Amino acid sequence: SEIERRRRNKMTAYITELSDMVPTCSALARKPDKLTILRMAVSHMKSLRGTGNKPSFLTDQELKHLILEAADGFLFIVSCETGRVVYVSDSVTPVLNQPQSEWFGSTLYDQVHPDDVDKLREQLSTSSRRSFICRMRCGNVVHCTGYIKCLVAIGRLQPTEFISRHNIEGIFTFVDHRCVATVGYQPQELLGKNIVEFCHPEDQQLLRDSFQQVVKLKGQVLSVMFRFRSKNREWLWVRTSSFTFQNPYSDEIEYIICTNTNV
Amino acid sequence: KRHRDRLNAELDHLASLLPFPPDIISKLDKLSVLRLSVSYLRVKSFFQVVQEQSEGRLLLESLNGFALVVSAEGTIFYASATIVDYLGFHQTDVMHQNIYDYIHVDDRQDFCRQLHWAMDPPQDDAILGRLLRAQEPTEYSAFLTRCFICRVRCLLDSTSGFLTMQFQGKLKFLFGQKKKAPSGAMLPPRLSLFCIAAPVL
Repeated sequence: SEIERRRRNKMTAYITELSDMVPTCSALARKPDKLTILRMAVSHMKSLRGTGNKPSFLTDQELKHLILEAADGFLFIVSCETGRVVYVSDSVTPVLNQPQSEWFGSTLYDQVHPDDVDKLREQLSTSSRRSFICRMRCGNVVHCTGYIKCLVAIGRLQPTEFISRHNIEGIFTFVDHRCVATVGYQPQELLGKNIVEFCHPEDQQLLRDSFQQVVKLKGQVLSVMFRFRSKNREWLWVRTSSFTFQNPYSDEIEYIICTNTNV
Repeated sequence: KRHRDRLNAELDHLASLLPFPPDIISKLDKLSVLRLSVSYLRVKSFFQVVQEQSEGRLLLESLNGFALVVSAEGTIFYASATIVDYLGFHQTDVMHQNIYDYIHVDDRQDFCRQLHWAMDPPQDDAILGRLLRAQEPTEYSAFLTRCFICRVRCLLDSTSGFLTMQFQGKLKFLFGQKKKAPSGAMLPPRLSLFCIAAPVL
């Protein structure tokens, strides 16, 4: 015993991964043993972490990249007494289309109206995290979370879109559960039904034509806008984007995949 | 023998080069040293390939939630340090582990579904080629957004031992992972979930 092979194997599997990730180690003709793989891992790791000092998995800019890949927003900093527009991120411009210099020493009201801005007036006072939803913005959604230490908060974007898959006729074969919040139905109420059954009469030809065109696009995406009948019986404007693909497993004919967004 | 001593000395080397304070490093065993070493190289390889294709801390603190990156096979490629503030698991417990070990049994299947490009996991390389070639917000970006709720193992919860969290993010190609076929050729990168994980209150 010799009872714990699972830890002995795990080590070996990790050693193999080090061999793949160490640039010169994979390129060797002679398959290196465990010790020489580890030694090459040491050198490469020493090189990556650099000549000191304080240890961090990601550098600040790398962490930033990951957050902004996942989320879509910008950092903004203000005070209670004064405005005071202290600092704004360079990724403010892609989030809401308004340039960098407009925030530096400018009025806080300019991008938040109309017209209150009365909620924020007492949110500034200490009474301590203070998360809230705010009015931004129509030129030409910002759910901003932060904490006081003078506020430091991100300005970021619940589901407004859902995926579905369809056979060639337009029948729902898969429905993403985000459909509940977006159009009111459970997946089970859409499965088996044709999408055209939820399409407003005046949009039906357009929708049928779109599905004929997406087949001819052979994997390229087409968007169309139409009125979708939600569970509460209201007609909701929706933009669908769609493309086909040859599904392996069934060899089955072109498979339509759709994303459905309420504008 | 003396060879076992040589192996362990290199593991000590590796441990001392890990990007964590000595108080965390000293608590790790040899298996975690390796796991975290692999973890570190994989993350640096990703950022090297991203570098070729050409705060931060306050933004991390601002979020009500932690940053998370899960690979196509369910590996935790990255978790931010604030994961401990929500789940009680340290960054070092979680890195390069299997995500499904931290997801409630009945939610595992959904979570798996969220990682697939069409929410249709097998129980395919051609279409990902188009997705890859489209990059360098593409045509296909609207199909790759993800927002779902899932129960995550939580050491700070004294009842179910699970925290209900909303995972919000996008599927993106995880470059620089140097996966290879049996033939020896380099596999193309696969899609991973880049997300923020926030508690539902």
